[PDB]
Amino acid sequence: PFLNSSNYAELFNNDIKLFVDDTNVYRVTVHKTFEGNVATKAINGCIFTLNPKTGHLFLKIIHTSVWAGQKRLSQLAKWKTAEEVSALVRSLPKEEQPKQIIVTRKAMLDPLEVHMLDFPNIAIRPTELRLPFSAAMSIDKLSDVVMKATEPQMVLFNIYDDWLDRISSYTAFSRLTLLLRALKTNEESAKMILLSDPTITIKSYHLWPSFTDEQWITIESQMRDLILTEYGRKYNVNISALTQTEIKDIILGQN
Repeated sequence: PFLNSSNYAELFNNDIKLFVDDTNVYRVTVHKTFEGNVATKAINGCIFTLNPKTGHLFLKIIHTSVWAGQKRLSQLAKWKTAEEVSALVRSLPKEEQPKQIIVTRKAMLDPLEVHMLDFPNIAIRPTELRLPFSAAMSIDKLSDVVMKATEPQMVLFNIYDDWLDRISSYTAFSRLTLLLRALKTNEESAKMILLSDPTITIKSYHLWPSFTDEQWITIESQMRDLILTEYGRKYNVNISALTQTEIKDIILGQN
């Protein structure tokens, strides 16, 4: 029932699973108005729906038009996430339907359970992992598609690029969570780590740069150092002789 750092590996078996994160559905920006005051303004959001085995990201874009005439958009965003995840599952053949949907927030559990009633065989699960999927709006390609959206739409990506030709899903999920954690911890530092060569480019159909296997090794230790140094400055701890399990803990969330 609960997904934790202790039953984590089952995300990479052959039962189809999807993560659902609703953190970026209702988004605002703060601007100065025509009269010179300051105000919030809703901007486009997204539902982040991820198959951790395949890397398939179903990015459902939430156009600002959905908030029109509506009240209390933080509560309604939860129901809209459920409705949209339900519609996606419903569009899919029984073949490709998930056995489990894992929600990143426990507040999403109930709304999603209600909308998935017509799907008796799909389990809705919470997680003890505090996974960094919110950072998805720090990936420039994702950020861009969402903001250039003029209507509701659903865009598909492989969040692992072509990595699974070379590494396993377990390794790919480790790399992604590491990258997303560093972006959430320190966006500008993480982005300078990633963008420090532009001899290493990002392919048109990709999210991440085309690092070699050797360049990925250095990148992941630089992301690691970023997260651990900002942890060692927060908790006054020697981040060496920190156990690998403890490090993995810090990356996934959990305790």
